[PDB]
Amino acid sequence: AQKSGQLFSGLLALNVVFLGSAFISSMIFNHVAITLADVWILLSILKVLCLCWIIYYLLGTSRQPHAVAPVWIRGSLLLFGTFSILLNVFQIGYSVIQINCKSKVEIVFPSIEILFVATQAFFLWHHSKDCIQVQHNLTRCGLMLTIATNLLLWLLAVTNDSIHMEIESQLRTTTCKVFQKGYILLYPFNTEYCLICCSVLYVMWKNVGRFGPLLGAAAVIIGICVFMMYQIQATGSAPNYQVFVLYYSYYIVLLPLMCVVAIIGTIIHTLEKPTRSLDVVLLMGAALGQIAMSYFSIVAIVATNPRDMLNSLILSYSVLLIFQYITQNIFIIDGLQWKRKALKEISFFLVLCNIILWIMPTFGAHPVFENGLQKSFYGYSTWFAIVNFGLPLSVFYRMHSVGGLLEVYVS
Amino acid sequence: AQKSGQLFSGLLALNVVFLGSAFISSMIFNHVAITLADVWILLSILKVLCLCWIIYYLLGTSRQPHAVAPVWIRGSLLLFGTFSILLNVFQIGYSVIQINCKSKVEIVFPSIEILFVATQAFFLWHHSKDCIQVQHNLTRCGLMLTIATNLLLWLLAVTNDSIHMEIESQLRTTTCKVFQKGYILLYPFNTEYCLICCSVLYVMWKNVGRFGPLLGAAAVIIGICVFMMYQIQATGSAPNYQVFVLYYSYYIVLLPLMCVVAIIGTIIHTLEKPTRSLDVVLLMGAALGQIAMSYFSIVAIVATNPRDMLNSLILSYSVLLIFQYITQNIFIIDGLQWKRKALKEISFFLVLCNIILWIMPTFGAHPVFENGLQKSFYGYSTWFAIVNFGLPLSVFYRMHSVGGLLEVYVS
Ligand SMILES: CC(C)CCC[C@@H](C)[C@H]1CC[C@H]2[C@@H]3CC=C4C[C@@H](OC(=O)CCC(=O)O)CC[C@]4(C)[C@H]3CC[C@]12C
Ligand SMILES: CC(C)CCC[C@@H](C)[C@H]1CC[C@H]2[C@@H]3CC=C4C[C@@H](OC(=O)CCC(=O)O)CC[C@]4(C)[C@H]3CC[C@]12C
Repeated sequence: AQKSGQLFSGLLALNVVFLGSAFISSMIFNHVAITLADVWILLSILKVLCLCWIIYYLLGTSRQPHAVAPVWIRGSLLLFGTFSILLNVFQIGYSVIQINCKSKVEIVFPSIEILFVATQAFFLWHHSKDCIQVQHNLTRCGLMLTIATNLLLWLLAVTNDSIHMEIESQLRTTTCKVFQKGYILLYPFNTEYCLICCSVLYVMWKNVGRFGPLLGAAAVIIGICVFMMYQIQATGSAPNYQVFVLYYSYYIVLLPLMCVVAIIGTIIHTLEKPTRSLDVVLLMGAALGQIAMSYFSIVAIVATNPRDMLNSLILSYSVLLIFQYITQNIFIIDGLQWKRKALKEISFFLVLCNIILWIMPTFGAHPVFENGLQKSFYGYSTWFAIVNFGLPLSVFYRMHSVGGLLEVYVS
Repeated sequence: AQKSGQLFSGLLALNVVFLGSAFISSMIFNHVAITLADVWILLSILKVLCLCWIIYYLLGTSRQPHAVAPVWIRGSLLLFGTFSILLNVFQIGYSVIQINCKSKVEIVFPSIEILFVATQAFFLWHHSKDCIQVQHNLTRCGLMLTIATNLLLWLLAVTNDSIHMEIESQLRTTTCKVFQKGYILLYPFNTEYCLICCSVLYVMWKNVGRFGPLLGAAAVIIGICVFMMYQIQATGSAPNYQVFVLYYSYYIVLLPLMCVVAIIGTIIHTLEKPTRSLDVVLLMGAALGQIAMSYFSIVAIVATNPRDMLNSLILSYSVLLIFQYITQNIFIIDGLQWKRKALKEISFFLVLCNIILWIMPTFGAHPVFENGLQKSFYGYSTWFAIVNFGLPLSVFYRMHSVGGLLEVYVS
């Protein structure tokens, strides 16, 4: 009874997803026929339909009798929502001030985007864990339309190389440099906001809808120092050669300690004798993006010449990142089902390390993008698609693993 | 206890899959660095490792005490195995006879391919439903290595445009034309053999490892006539203009009858009051390839000019194919949980229609490939990847739906 309408809402969602994916892919492949303005028209129609549905929800569905995690997904949702609203404000200011020889087309589509980020954030803040009871089949089609729009927006954010190559054409002055800097710096925030919204809307139509801290704090402070140094050097010019080595050597100092600590915690777990499935599949599927991008990096270094200074640091960094993802995944999946104090230090050290490793890969001009090594191997558009597919998924993995390791810490 | 080693075998499989996918994708993108011979070396090492494991299985694992669907997967497995052995024989004869100015490199890699298709078919014929009990963790790593090799072989078969554009370069004489004709005609057989093997190896490490017929026969005979007419015209020259219209008009006659019959069967189902989950996800995931390819076709026609003779037949054919997939899926998913005789006629008519619609899209020069409409819209390599991703999945859907509708027929 429920699963049948669930299937029908899924058919609506898959038809909208595959139609929009055909439009976006025709924008990638056959660029002369399908224009980005047509994709914006389709996504604007779809966004306005989601606006009418969530407005009808907030005004006339949430008032009849319905049925009678919660701290970090909501906070990251408001954070990434605020920064994506700011990103679209930066895009509007980039549209209106420098290039004044335009029509009124490229201002309306980010304005509906601003409105859509705003009221979806307000709607997902309050109405997340509330099992809808009055209008089942309308709510499932509405939520699946919203998920389809978020997936099409994420796909456009992944494969949209248009402004990112347009900005770097002029780079080959008073406020337009501020606007370009802010747009490039804030571009992963919308791409990860789409994934956060997809996760919480999926939850609310699937289930809903029927000593150690001292070293950890030292790691967080040194990570903040190298991150602010790389970001100050990065948004001032084409940054440097040595700051790459500094960032990657911070990675090669931190990540083997996390591998060794995760392996030790796994041995301690061997020395002692629905929600869990969604947590497992979220951890694995979020790990796959960074594992895939780093395997592309491994092949891209060993096919070219290794044994340069930082070029050996990217290789070792990628291999240690794979190994850290794997051992940390084994540690978390084993952890969800003199010893206890040691394991508490392990878990809180990994929590603080995951927080500083969460804040770092979401700020635009990342050093896995800003080398001429994977670029001019796969190419700009291909490596842009790989990086924007992988790095928001690594941010999602860091968030979800912060939650899992905080559950381990109070276990 | 079991799920942990299951996870570890999955880590081995995902590492091999992502490493080989990085090699194949570097062959697509950075063609100057990674050569197809290196992909053949990697797949040959991987194939030989699977050969040693399955030979050790057949000779020294299947003899200790183990634990104490079956008619069409096995038959299609032997059929596609025989035709892929024949395809690799055709590839060897294409390698050795026409282009004699070669080294001994391109003969060994199809020879290990022939041996690998042969003994995997022999191994999957007898040892499919036998729960292995003696060497658990070795068998899981072996089966996951074999699944990783089959997925990498399927990915190379999907994205391997190399010979298919090489053959059509000379087309711009005694036996090399026979060899090229047979290779192009038999190329989907290996690509669908890989998916059949992936499905049965996935089963044997997942669960194992711990009146109406008269019109249906008329449809089958007329489908055989239009298929043999298109194949005789197709492998004689660049075929015709009118045979496309004949094939697509057979589709536009047959598929609305299947939509109407599936909708009627759904209404009759509304008028009466593990394995199932794998069947559902196999039906949906096999449907997604044809639904995606036809949505690409819909966008490719409506972005260019419709309202030509057969160009309106491809559009209506694609929309009716989407609608037939959707209504037949609704019919099968409802069917798995004066009236009974009518529903029996519905099910057997759809069985015979699915058999003739199973034999048709697996024979090479397909009319969804052989128009200059989606080609020169997406391009040869892109549309080749789309067609070889979609059409073996449609063959898999037709097979799996023949099995499901035969279960419905005796229900
Ligand atoms: C990343 C983008 C570019 C592609 C992702 C596509 C998905 C967004 C679509 C395509 C297939 C769709 C699924 C197709 C089938 C179903 C099964 C359906 O489940 C049932 O069949 C319940 C009925 C029953 O169990 O009998 C639930 C919706 C769902 C997952 C759909 C949800 C949305 C999916 C995953
Ligand atoms: C088509 C190609 C290019 C990409 C396909 C990638 C897959 C071949 C890989 C990537 C993710 C891998 C999966 C990652 C995680 C797991 C979960 C694991 O299941 C468990 O976690 C059991 C333990 C538990 O339940 O607690 C089983 C292996 C599996 C499916 C792996 C099997 C192989 C997968 C699907």
